[PDB]
Amino acid sequence: TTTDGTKTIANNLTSTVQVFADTEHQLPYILGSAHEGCMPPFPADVFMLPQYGYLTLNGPGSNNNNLSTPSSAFYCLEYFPSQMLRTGNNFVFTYEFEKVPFH
Amino acid sequence: MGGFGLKNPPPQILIKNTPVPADPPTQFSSQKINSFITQYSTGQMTVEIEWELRKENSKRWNPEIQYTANFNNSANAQFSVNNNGLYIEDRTIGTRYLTHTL
Repeated sequence: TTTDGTKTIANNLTSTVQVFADTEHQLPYILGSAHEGCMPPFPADVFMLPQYGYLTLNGPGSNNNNLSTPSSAFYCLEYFPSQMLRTGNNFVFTYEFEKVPFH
Repeated sequence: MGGFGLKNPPPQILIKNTPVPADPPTQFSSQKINSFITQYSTGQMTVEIEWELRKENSKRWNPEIQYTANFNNSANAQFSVNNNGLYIEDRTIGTRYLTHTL
């Protein structure tokens, strides 16, 4: 809350966040592209989560190749069945890699 | 050219009219029989193939391109006979319309 030019941070006990994992890889997959925003090397650092975004087919307008194409996909992430979490409850899942050769 | 490469493809099927000779001479002759009875055959065939196919689960919000018939009123309906009775394919159709993430 900002009154005049000063900020006052309070704590809302009843607010939620909502989280899900995409197991079937139905969204555009932006990992493996070597972006920033990972866990820091050193355990005592505190970091800010990056924003999610993707980009899709573009097309040849007159002077513009930025024009969308009939096949450009629009994904709404609320059309996924996420999980809503207040302060008390927690989130977990497990995963198993398929066989790959040793490095 | 596109297709399914197979190590053991469907077997070729081969057919022939069994030769029927014409009237032989009365005196024996050891040469091959030159003349036969002219004949041909006809019938019906059938082919029944079981195809396996992959379901489509995609969460993209907006609609997709799909194959639709042309929107003009035409003298001849598409993929259909003409006045003279001749069947006509109006254009090729590929299988790639629905999208998928890369």
